[PDB]
Amino acid sequence: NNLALRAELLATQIREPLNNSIGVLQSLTSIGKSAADKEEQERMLRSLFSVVGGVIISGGLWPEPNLSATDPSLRYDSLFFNKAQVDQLSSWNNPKAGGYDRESWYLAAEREAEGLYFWSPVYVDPYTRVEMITVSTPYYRNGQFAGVATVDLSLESLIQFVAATAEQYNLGVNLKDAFGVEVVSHNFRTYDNALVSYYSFGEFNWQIEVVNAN
Ligand SMILES: [Cl-]
Repeated sequence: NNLALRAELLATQIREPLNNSIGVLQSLTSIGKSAADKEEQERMLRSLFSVVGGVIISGGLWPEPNLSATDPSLRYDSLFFNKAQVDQLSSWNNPKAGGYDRESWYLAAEREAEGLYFWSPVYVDPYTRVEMITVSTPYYRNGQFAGVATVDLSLESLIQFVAATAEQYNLGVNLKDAFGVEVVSHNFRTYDNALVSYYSFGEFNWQIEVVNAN
């Protein structure tokens, strides 16, 4: 059977997009903390999202807005990139549209300790229309909170990866997020007193239930 062993093998693969997202956020916060000007940062972020792979589909930097600015075009200054060929989108920066500093993935990281990461709920990005989960983290400059960095995980890509990996290991799996939402369910069911192997990535992190596939 080796159910526990195969469930660990699967968990290790499910961890790869997690570690991937953290690593890309570390690069983003390096760019945000740096002295590079806006144009240099745009170039480095375009390059970064060009080289990242896996389930990562979009993300960028969200500087603390200057909402007091008289000129509406100066208040928001996000640097957001979408892997369609990488496109920069400016859509979050028109003040008429509300800005970005009240989004849940921004507020979760706002003024939190550097080095902490935060999960968004599943959502469809209003401008790219990609269904996704976002990991965010704050970055600081001169000891003062400066902005939020984000990486977006494509839900479609994550599902494909988890399900394909589970199938290869002859497993069924349910993966739930920190909000109780079923991110992936592949060939998972219980009957005839089948054992379920449970693995938690953390108290408010992903949870998996694993069964043997027949
Ligand atoms: Cl699913």
